[PDB]
Amino acid sequence: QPRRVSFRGETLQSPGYDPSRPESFFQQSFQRLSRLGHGSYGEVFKVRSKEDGRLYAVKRSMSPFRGPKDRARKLAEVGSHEKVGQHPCCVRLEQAWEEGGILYLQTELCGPSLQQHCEAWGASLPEAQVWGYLRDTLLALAHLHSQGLVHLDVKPANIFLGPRGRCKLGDFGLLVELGTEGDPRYMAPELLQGSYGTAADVFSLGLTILEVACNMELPHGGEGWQQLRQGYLPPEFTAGLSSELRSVLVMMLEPDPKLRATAEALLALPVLRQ
Amino acid sequence: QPRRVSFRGEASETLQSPGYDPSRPESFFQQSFQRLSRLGHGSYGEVFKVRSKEDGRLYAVKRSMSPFRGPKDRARKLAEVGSHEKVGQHPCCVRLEQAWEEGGILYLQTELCGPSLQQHCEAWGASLPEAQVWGYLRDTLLALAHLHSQGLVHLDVKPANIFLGPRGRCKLGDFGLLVELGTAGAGEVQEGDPRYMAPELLQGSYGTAADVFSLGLTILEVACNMELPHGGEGWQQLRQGYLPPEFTAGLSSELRSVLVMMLEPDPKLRATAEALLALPVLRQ
Amino acid sequence: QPRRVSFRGEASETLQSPGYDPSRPESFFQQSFQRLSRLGHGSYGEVFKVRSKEDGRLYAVKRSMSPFRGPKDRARKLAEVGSHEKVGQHPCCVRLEQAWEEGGILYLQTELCGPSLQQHCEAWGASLPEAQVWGYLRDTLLALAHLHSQGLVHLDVKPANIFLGPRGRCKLGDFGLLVELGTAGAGEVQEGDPRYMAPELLQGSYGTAADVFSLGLTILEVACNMELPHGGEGWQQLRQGYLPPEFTAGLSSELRSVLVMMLEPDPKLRATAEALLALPVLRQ
Amino acid sequence: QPRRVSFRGETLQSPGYDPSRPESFFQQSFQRLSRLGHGSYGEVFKVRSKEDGRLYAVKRSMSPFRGPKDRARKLAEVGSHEKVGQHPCCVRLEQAWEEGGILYLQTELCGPSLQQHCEAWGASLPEAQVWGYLRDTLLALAHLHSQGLVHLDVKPANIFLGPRGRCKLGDFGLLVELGTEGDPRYMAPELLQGSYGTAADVFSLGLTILEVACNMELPHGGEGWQQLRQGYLPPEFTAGLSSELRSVLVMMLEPDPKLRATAEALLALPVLRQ
Amino acid sequence: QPRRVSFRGEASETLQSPGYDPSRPESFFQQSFQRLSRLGHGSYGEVFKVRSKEDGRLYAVKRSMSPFRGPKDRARKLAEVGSHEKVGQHPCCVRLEQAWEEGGILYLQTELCGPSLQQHCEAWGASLPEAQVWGYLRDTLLALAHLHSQGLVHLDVKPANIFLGPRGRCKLGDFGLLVELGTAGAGEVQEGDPRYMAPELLQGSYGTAADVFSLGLTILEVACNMELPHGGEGWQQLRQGYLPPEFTAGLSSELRSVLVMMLEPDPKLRATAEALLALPVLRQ
Amino acid sequence: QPRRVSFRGETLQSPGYDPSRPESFFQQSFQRLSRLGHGSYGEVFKVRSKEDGRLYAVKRSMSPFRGPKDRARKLAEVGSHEKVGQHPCCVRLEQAWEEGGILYLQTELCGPSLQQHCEAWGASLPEAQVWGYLRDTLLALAHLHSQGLVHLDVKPANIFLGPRGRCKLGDFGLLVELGTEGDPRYMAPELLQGSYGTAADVFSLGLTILEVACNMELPHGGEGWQQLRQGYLPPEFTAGLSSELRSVLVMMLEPDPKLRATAEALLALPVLRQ
Ligand SMILES: Cc1ncc(-c2cc3cc(-c4c(C)ccc(O)c4C)cnc3[nH]2)cn1
Ligand SMILES: Cc1ncc(-c2cc3cc(-c4c(C)ccc(O)c4C)cnc3[nH]2)cn1
Ligand SMILES: Cc1ncc(-c2cc3cc(-c4c(C)ccc(O)c4C)cnc3[nH]2)cn1
Ligand SMILES: Cc1ncc(-c2cc3cc(-c4c(C)ccc(O)c4C)cnc3[nH]2)cn1
Ligand SMILES: Cc1ncc(-c2cc3cc(-c4c(C)ccc(O)c4C)cnc3[nH]2)cn1
Ligand SMILES: Cc1ncc(-c2cc3cc(-c4c(C)ccc(O)c4C)cnc3[nH]2)cn1
Ligand SMILES: [Cl-]
Ligand SMILES: [Cl-]
Ligand SMILES: [Cl-]
Repeated sequence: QPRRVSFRGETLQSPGYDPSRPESFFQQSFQRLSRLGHGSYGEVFKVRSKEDGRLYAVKRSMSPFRGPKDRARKLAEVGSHEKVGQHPCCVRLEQAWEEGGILYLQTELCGPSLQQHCEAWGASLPEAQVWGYLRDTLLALAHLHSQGLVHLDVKPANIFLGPRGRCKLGDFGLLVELGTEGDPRYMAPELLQGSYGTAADVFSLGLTILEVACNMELPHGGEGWQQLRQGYLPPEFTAGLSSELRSVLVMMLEPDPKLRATAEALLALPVLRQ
Repeated sequence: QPRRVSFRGEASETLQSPGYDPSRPESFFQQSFQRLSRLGHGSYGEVFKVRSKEDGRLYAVKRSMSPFRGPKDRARKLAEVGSHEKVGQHPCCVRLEQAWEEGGILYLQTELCGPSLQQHCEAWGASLPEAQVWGYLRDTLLALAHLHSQGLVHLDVKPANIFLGPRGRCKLGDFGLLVELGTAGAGEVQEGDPRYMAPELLQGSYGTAADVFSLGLTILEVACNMELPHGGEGWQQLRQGYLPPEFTAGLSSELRSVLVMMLEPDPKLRATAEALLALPVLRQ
Repeated sequence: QPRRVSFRGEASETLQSPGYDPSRPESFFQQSFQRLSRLGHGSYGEVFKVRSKEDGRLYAVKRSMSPFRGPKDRARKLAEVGSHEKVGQHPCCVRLEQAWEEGGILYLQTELCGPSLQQHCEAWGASLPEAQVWGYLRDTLLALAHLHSQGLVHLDVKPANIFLGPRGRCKLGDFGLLVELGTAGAGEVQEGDPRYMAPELLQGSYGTAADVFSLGLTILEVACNMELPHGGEGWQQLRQGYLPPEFTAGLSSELRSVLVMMLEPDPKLRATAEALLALPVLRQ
Repeated sequence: QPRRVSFRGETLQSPGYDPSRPESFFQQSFQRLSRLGHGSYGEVFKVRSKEDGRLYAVKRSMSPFRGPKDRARKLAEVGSHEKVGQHPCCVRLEQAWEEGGILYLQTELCGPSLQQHCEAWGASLPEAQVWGYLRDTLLALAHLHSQGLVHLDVKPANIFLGPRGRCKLGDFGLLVELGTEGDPRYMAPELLQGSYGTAADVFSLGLTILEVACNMELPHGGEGWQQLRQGYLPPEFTAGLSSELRSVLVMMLEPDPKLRATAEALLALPVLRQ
Repeated sequence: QPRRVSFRGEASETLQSPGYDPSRPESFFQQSFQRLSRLGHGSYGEVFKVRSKEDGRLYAVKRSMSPFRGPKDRARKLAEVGSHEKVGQHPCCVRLEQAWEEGGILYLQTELCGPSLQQHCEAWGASLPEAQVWGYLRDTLLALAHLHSQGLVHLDVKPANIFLGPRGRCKLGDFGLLVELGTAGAGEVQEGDPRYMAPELLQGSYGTAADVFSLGLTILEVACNMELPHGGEGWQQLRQGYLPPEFTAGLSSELRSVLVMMLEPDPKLRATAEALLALPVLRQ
Repeated sequence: QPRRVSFRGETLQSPGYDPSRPESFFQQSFQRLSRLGHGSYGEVFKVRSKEDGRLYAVKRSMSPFRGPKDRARKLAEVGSHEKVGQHPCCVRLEQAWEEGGILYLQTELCGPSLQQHCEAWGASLPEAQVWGYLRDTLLALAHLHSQGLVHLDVKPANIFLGPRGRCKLGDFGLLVELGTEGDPRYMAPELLQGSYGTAADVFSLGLTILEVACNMELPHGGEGWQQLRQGYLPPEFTAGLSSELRSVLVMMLEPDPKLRATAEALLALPVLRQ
């Protein structure tokens, strides 16, 4: 039966929903409009709430909980998302629940990922658009880092467009509360030395941005991959970009964490206000 | 500098080849192979089609993206070699020539295989000759009978991890999740694929039978040209041994009939590779 | 028309006998056997004492009531053949001569056995010679040692599924629930008998030891001429290794003593057939 | 501890019952008078409620729940029984509960099964008695079928006499709600073709009745078994029966489901009113 | 009077020795051995250093405090003999010469071993030569490879149950909790030690890998001269594969590196003895 | 999350304790002052309640519940301790709870065990001290036996000094309610014959006392061990003891349970009042 899942400690009710009928709460409480993703995790659906008639995205897990490591891992993501709270540059969880060991996360409906969007574009992607996504994501970072949180998976796949283009940060499954693994492609190098902080996310975002700005897939290994983490920009990757944008990325990809700019620090720069 | 990675180890762990000079700054992989193409790229790193400068033969070499990111990462990467080795040579199992590390980077050199079943069957329509399927079925069953006889379970049987070999013979690959039954213990499989998972895994315990289901689904998927259910009702039905007519139709009663045996929800009633390979429709 | 059912299969699956003409409308079973008596009837169908017209020898043939009612039904029925075959020949295990199907009807032909222990001991009072028991004990232990050595577990050990053979030698039968450990995986046994079940089965996981308990109870039941508890307090006590005096009394300290070893609640401390058959009171 | 089991979504209380004492709720809340059955499932007891001093039958499961398939299967039977509701020709569940993974169903005390009763009789069983059992069971069927339910196990073992002989239908463990296996002896033939409906139960009842009317055990296989499912009455099985009764059974055993009479249709016939 | 206890049994169960006269009221143990010292005393009873009057050789004889206190007690005591026997002879496994009972008292005669690792390393400081450790590591790994090859799991691997042998060779002992995988079934280990327990045991199921973790911790403990966490945060960290710097430091990267492989939380990724003994640092 | 564990059938609250913080209830609700024991079971800590600022001892289990046999066995001890109730010669449980499958028992802080204390003494242990411990423990026994309870593990390890020396009986994990194993060293002989009662505990206490009085470790086997259970006092073990004390122990170590004195009977003797 449906149980609200929240770390702000719990039954659910809605129009369209009759506990005695066989169909699930999800099945009964929403119209399914499209499938926005699918893979290991399950499926993401475009849904209209029969409660309010508003659009949302719901994430359904594929199989029931396989055990505690599956359950714990799955439920961590809610705990995380909640700890983030409401921010206009961070994907918003309306509510979560389980029914038959299946986990559903109800969020604000976001548009495509930056990866999808920039892919659909050519390399003719306006540097304007980029700056917007940059500021927009730094704001998301600035918000998380100030709360003592590191996302650890900052990449175009995990960043979605809102209505009016404002880009928001999502997939908080790998988010950690400092004190209490991520994509090797966007991995910060301090991580290889067992050391991490908020800096990590800034590096990843540096690369998130370099990738979409250049419309060049980032190296999957070899010398290419090392160079970036020794703060070397390939001229192959720095053409068609404003001396302004390039200089910023240099400061985001500074190999020394202790020397790498902050989100707040970056959002202080003239090019990154308004 | 290049350390051989093997659990059948030897006091010959320094690596040598034609075209390789240690005093040159290039890596062994850069010096020792001609990269002819890239066959894959993802989280794991990259796979290249390469010519050996030593023996001039063609291979696949999987190179890991970053160095070892940590103890778990190192263990996970090395476990694949350990597994791949436990399998041994079988004509229906991807052969590993050798594995080595250099500055924390794991390289696996295997025989060069064609594309995965996923790719191959994607590339066919539902025009896929049911004949080819039986081939794939038999060829993978043989691989399993070989693994299962040796008390090994793969736990990642799927069209993605099944590659086409010399002529038509399809090879079972990606021994990342393979376990030796009795070593680990039948417990929760964390990093498994739920799309192909056997029902008994949801209750924690498993056996070889697990792989037979997974192959059931693997074959069903490619046989139908249908993507398998990613959750909800559809997904549970297959693990309660219901064949939703949308799939079962288009497939000879003969083929239809077998998959049933493979998809029996009860591991204890589910056919073995040994047993299935005894049926006439799957011999020679 | 008659298709042989075997998982040691062959390209000789069409069936032939003296007295069998394919062009006659009678079934192979009707044509090929003289039915001398009916030894059983229930849900499963029927068992007949029959003379082979081929070799004139006496057998038991179990014929299934209906055709295959569905995929589960077909699988369940065929799994018994598969199991019965995995057992092999042992003087203390019911021998299968052959299995076949015809219009969806499964027939199992075994050696002709006498009545089950249940029947035989029912028919005795508590006048049952304790001597006979040891025989049954030893004879069934041998059967288990044979199964367990081969990594097989029966999971349906009970006086109902134990039949008397040529002279006195009691045979273990009904391999319907038998599993190959490592194939299925130690998980919930759905269609088991709780009256003889080992405690460890309530916690999902099991081993060969399971059968030893079941035989513990099997022997206890017939040794006492007492029906075993069908639930409540009485039932839990046996699986917490308490011997309620109402049973333990009337049985030689020697016999009493052994059943204890067999009924140890902890599979990890419970005796093996191998080990028990080493004790002097159970040799030759 | 005792938990009410009901799909009409739950603690229990009674005289004789002290939560602090070791003995179970069942042990404490009833006197045990006889054992009415025993087998795979556990035991059925004749009980006097210490609450009301009224007679009931309680069904105790033998072992604790062996796992989810055991628990689910066991609990299905309650769900089923509830969905049936109160009918004078259907066995009545007072309440169900579990305590230490043991499942108890409390029903109205029924007399013996038709199988027991007709066995205890000879073949001298009045055709009168039969008609009563026939009408009585059709009523049970008529009630279930109108609610969209198929019993799937309609046989003399699963039909009990009430006080004043009125025969009631029981064992709803195999009952299914159309939309959302049975005895081969009483199995309808459409079932062999993957097709089922309410008709199934009518066929089974046709055979339930043929059996007790003839005091002949029904074929366990061979040609005997097939014939019936090709609508052939053996003259061995149709002697000593009224042309009336025989004709009815013909209509109940019509091999084509789409051609087989309904409970309502049958209860409309002159011989089957009063 | 003295009955030999063996599950490789024989029709020679009455016991005889030089210095033993049955008609004397003294026990066999009192008559047949010279007690030279007491090597242990606890709940179990007592262990003595003894000279055989038969063969004049030195042994350890463990004598049980009371007679058999009950069926569980008898079973528990006899299971150790049964296990100790299943192990067989291995130079790195404590050898049992014989076991016998007399008036309900179980005696186990083994080779005479030196002190346990616990004692030996207690008696050293952190001045313990890391060299000795590798020896102990390798020597115990060999013991496990021997057990694991034979489908046996010890489930009580710890410095207490590891004794020093002829010269330096450390021997694995106390086979009280040892189980034969497939006999019992992977289920809850009641009388286990949580201080050395592998994580997978908390989820009910296990394999040989269990012992490798336990040895991981065994070696970590003695390598550090640190007592292991008896609960709270500290205890869970080791079973989630975190090496709290307080331990990991002071140990060669080489040694540090290996323990990681042994302490991998995921049994399915955790190294085998076979595999570890292949690494150069652990050969000859 | 924290759940009160009691068989008097349950959330917990306290100062210092914030449900949202990561640290456990135990971690948050107490200061840890010393570790009083450690072994198989886990650890015993000297704690100051942040609630009341009073001293207690808490017993933490080492690993989460390993399964039902581990959980049941662990929880039995609470059930037991509760059934004992409040007595000045019996260790007092304030409360118990679990959090993350870890079990905590909160008791009155006791001083060292008799084993510890008498060990720390020589054999110069005043016979006075002994008598006090004897009476004090008989009172504990008298209380338990009158309630139909046998402790089954009566030894110097399981008996602690209170403030003002009054010795109290603890570790009720092996306590049984007559109707509804112990240390072989202090084992009563009837036990070897499958028979037990309240007498058992009296024998064990007879030996508990003999041991500390003599400052001699009790035989671990051989003839030594049998003799005591055939009511034979070794002169090695009866020197330096008052004819009074010796005679008492004879009556406590009477091999025949049916002939062995009671706690009440013993507490009736002149030497054992005040
Ligand atoms: C073409 C196209 N493709 C995909 C999308 C899309 C994916 C998506 C995922 C979430 C989400 C959910 C649902 C749960 C947790 C969580 O962190 C997130 C980010 C929300 N909105 C989304 N929109 C839109 N358009
Ligand atoms: C179009 C196309 N796409 C992909 C391929 C291809 C991928 C591939 C991977 C391995 C391999 C490696 C390299 C390491 C470990 C391991 O388990 C395996 C299976 C071997 N042969 C391969 N061929 C060919 N053609
Ligand atoms: C009074 C009396 N009652 C019953 C018998 C009897 C039943 C019986 C069943 C089989 C058999 C069959 C036929 C198939 C599969 C299978 O596992 C088995 C054990 C073999 N021999 C039998 N003898 C004899 N006498
Ligand atoms: C000689 C004799 N033998 C047996 C009986 C008898 C069996 C019986 C079973 C139920 C019952 C129960 C208890 C639970 C669920 C359920 O569907 C049912 C039908 C109710 N009343 C019964 N009476 C009477 N007389
Ligand atoms: C200082 C000191 N302390 C302890 C010893 C010591 C204890 C010991 C126990 C056994 C033994 C026995 C006797 C029975 C069963 C069994 O598994 C074992 C391992 C064998 N050898 C031993 N040596 C030596 N020196
Ligand atoms: C030197 C020294 N060492 C140890 C102690 C000491 C141990 C101890 C154990 C409990 C206790 C607990 C905590 C739980 C359940 C239970 O039955 C009991 C008896 C209470 N108080 C104690 N004090 C004092 N001084
Ligand atoms: Cl793959
Ligand atoms: Cl049977
Ligand atoms: Cl030990």
